[PDB]
Order: sequence, then structure tokens, then C-alpha cells
Amino acid sequence: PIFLNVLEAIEPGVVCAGHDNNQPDSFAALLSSLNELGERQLVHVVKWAKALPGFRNLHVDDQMAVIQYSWMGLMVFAMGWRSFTNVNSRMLYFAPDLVFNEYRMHKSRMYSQCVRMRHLSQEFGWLQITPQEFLCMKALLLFSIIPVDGLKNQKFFDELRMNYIKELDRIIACKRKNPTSCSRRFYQLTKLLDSVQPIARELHQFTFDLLIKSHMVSVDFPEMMAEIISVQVPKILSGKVKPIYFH
Ligand SMILES: CC(=O)Nc1ccc(OC[C@](C)(O)C(=O)Nc2ccc([N+](=O)[O-])c(C(F)(F)F)c2)cc1
Repeated sequence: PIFLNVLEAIEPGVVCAGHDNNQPDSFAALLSSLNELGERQLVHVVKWAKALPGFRNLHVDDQMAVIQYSWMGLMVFAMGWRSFTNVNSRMLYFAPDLVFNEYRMHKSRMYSQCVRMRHLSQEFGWLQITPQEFLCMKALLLFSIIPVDGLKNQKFFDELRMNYIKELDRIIACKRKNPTSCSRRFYQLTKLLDSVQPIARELHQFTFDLLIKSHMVSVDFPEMMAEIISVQVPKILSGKVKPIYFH
């Protein structure tokens, strides 16, 4: 289980938002902490992605771009798993110090998106996603959104993605002799993985609008995150960069 030993070994630990929870909830503070949190997680997504088998093969420029494009989707997936294992989908476990109840979902003005992520969180339980299927699906998520104009070296990316899909195949085949059994499972996971994209899109849209009017709502965007949003998010929303759906 060399591949899975690696995925487990590099899985990031707990990341806290640094949110002041004894302060009454406000849009400005919740979002400022979500932005800070988002940034704190990116630091781990980068160290995590670079330690992934074969990731180093990608061209240095594709590595960064791929991490940036899939940044939202990867967080969504990991947050839903956290919400499932930690609180049973009762709330959204963004971080230990940033747990969202419906009231917070509403105040953040990302209610539609939150309810969708809560549903994703319930899927982990309904589908009985094992900790290993989770790890392999998350890795595959990093290789699921590319530029229509192509990466600097599109071929290496294609090979890499195909190998991650093959690993998922193995995890599914592990303890499933019936081919029909493996098929139904692949269908379910690929379907669950696609469902992450529409959520990421809505979150991307929300983040884009929020940045443009950041100054009017007193939200504080980290210097690094603002730059990445202004350069990368529009490519996604305008259709230049698109996610790879299975279905
Ligand atoms: C390409 C790009 O700019 N991506 C990107 C930019 C900003 C960004 O953060 C936006 C915001 C509003 O701070 C946010 O959604 N933060 C955030 C922080 C943590 C988590 N999380 O799961 O731990 C999430 C998530 F995934 F739930 F929506 C979202 C996320 C992705």
C-alpha cells in the first residue's frame, strides 16, 4: 500500500482560522477569518501537493497554476469530510475555531453554498466513504481543472491524472471481486467528485464579487489571496479554465 501510505503521510493536520469566537457574529469578521483561514490552508495545500507522487514531473508553472485553480475545490472536499467525521454534518467544520451553524451560514451570505457543502458532508456518511477513498479522491481533485489553452506540458498532466484515476480503481477493487460491484462504486465516487465543482464555482463567484466590493463591506483580504483571486478566479468564471467532470 505504498501509494496510500504516502497520501496518509502527507495529509495536513489541524489548521485554525484564528477567529475570535467571543465576539458577536458579523459578516465582516466571519469573512475576514474565512479569508485568513483560506490562506493558512493554501500554505499546506502547496506543501501537500508538492509531496504527492509524481507532482514534481509537472512544469514548475503548471504546478502552481494547478494548485491555485483547484484551491477552492480541495478545501471544500476536506471541509466536508471534517464536518462528517467531527460533527456528523450537524455543522460545517471549517476549522476547530470556525464552526458554522445555520445562523453563521446565513450571516456569511454564503448560505446556498454552505447548504450544498453540508449535503456533501452527508454524502460521506450515506455512501460510507472510507478514509482511503477520501484520500485518493482528494488527490485526484488536484488534477481536475485545466486551461482550455492547455498547460505548459499538458501530456505529463494527462499521464499524472490517469495514474491517480487508476489508483482510485485499485482502492475500489481492494476487497471487491465482483466487477459489477467495482463499477457501481466508481460511479458513486466519480459522481460525488463532480458535485464538488458546482460548489467551487459558486464559492469562486461569491469570492470574486466580495473582493470587488471588499472596501464597501469592510472585509480584509490578505495581500496574497487578493492577487490570486484577481488573476486566477476570472479565468475560471470566464470559462478559460474549466473543471474536468466525469459525467
Ligand atoms: C483561485 C482562487 O483565488 N481561489 C481561491 C481564492 C480565495 C479563496 O478564499 C475565499 C474565502 C471566502 O476566504 C473562502 O472561501 N475561504 C475558505 C476557507 C476555508 C474553507 N475550508 O473548507 O476550510 C473554505 C471552503 F472550502 F469550505 F469553502 C473556504 C478560496 C479560493
